[PDB]
Amino acid sequence: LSASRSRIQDADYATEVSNMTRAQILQQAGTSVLAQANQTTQNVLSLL
Amino acid sequence: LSASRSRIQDADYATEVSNMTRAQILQQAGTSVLAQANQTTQNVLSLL
Amino acid sequence: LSASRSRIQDADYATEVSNMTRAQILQQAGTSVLAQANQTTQNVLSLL
Amino acid sequence: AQVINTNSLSLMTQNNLNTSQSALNTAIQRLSSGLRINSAKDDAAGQAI
Repeated sequence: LSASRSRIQDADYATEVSNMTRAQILQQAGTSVLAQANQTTQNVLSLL
Repeated sequence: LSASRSRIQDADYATEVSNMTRAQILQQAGTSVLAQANQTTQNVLSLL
Repeated sequence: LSASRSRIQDADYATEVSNMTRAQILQQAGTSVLAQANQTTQNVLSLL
Repeated sequence: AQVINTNSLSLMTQNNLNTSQSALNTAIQRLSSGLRINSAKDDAAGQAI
C-alpha cells in the first residue's frame, strides 16, 4: 500500500529540473527582447 | 513481563537510520533551492 | 528430493554481485551525461 | 523514477530480515534448553503423549 501511494503521489526530479532551466532561459530572452523593442521610437525624433 | 515491556517501549534502529537519512537529503536540497529562488529578482534591474 | 528442489529454486551469488556492480556504474554514467545534456543550450543565449 | 520522498527498497529489506531472526531465535533456544518441545506451540499432540 505504501508503494502504491508513492506512485500516485510523489514527484520526479529530472523532469522538474529540465522544466526549471527551460523556464529561466525564456525569462532572460524576454527581458532582452523587451528592452530592444522598447528603444524603437527614438528614431522618429531624428526626423524633425 | 520483561519481554512485554521491551515490546511496548524500546526502539528499532533500521527505521530510524532510514528516517534520518531521508531527512538530511531534503535539508540540503531546500538550502540550494532557497539560494536559487533568492537570485530571482536580479533581472528586473537590468531592465533599467 | 531436497537436492533437486535446491537445484530448481535457489539463487547464486557471483552472478548477482556482478549484475549489481554493472548496474550501479551505468546509473552514475547516465546521471553525469544527463547533466551535461541539460547544460548545453545556454550557448544559444550568447548570440543575442 | 528518481524520487526521494519514499524509498521502497529499504522497506522490502526491513520486512525481509524478520523471517531470518525468527529461525535464529528458535535455533538458539533449542540448543541451550536441551530438548525439542519447549511449549505447546511446537505441536499439541506430542506434548500430551
